[PDB]
Amino acid sequence: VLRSVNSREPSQVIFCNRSPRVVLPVWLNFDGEPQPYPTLPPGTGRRIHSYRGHLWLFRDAGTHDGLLVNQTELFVPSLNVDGQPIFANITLPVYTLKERCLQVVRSLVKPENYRRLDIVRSLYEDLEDHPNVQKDLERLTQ
Amino acid sequence: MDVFLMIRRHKTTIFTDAKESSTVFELKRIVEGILKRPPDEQRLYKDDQLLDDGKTLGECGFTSQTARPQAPATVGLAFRADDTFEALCIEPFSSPPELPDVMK
Amino acid sequence: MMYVKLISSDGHEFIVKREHALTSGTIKAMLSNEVNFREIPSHVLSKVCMYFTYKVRYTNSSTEIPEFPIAPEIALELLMAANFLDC
Ligand SMILES: CC(=O)C1(C(=O)N[C@H](C(=O)N2C[C@H](O)C[C@H]2C(=O)NCc2ccc(-c3scnc3C)cc2)C(C)(C)C)CC1
Repeated sequence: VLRSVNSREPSQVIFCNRSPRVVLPVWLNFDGEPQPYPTLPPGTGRRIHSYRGHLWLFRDAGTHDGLLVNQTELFVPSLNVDGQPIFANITLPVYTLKERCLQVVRSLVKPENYRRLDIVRSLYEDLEDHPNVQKDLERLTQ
Repeated sequence: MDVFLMIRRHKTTIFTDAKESSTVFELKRIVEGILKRPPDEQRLYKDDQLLDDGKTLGECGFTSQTARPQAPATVGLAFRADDTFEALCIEPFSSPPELPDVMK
Repeated sequence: MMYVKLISSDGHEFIVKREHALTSGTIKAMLSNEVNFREIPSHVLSKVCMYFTYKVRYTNSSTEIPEFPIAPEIALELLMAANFLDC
């Protein structure tokens, strides 16, 4: 269901990493498989060539945490008006306090030791259930 | 421009915000409405320095880029009982435990 | 403006706007004007109050968002509190 349309109509785009993370852009190809592209350092930008109807989303390249693009989940290049590119602003979301705590703990404890931490089993599961591009596509379909 | 604050006396802490252009006296009217003590029975401090009623919070060093939502600046509070003011006193927060072995 | 009092396990009393505290569904139920937390120390509950301010400020905003900061020392305890408060 979630896949780029093979439209063949060019669309120039600026990816702008207005986040503190290293950003990994992900193109959803014609069968819906997620295909990763070169990463952007924080505060940096790239003029790239994409196509109308093509699906993109964005992630932290190291932890796979999800980021937003123009205030939302998915980015689809539109028609270019007056020879001017489309701006794709990549930003941090307001993570819950729970999910932010989980990011920090994950970045301090090796996965083998999540089970030696003194917390309810319910949180051990939450830690091992780390962000993943496939899962989010299954969700976003529903 | 909004500045974000913790106003602190003894074991009391208030979270609120104010304009960079608002006055020390005006901040006391806020405290009055919350803790029920009028401005004349209040002293406010930046660290050890007593603040003048007519000065702005900007003049006194609370700016929109230092006094942030996720990391607000501290303003000290002291009350007067009868003739004389108490000395400024702010109870520290609790101390965290040692980092567990797995987090080292 | 309506405020509420959140009191930590060690006796510190934090006074925040009612609106900001209703971010937690747990706190909402404990009210429906003071609430005592027997398991949450002040070094954790002060950070919780700061997240309320941060959330209400940056939700629905086009100004770039800064990272909400958490020291390594207080992370495990803060996780446990966020889990209980559902925030
Ligand atoms: C004539 C084509 O090439 C068509 C097409 O859709 N081609 C796709 C294509 O060109 N794509 C898919 C996406 O729309 C993006 C575009 C592409 O791959 N562009 C090159 C490119 C290279 C690097 C970057 C990035 S991302 C971060 N930094 C850079 C330099 C961005 C784009 C591909 C099947 C070849 C992958 C059939 C129209």
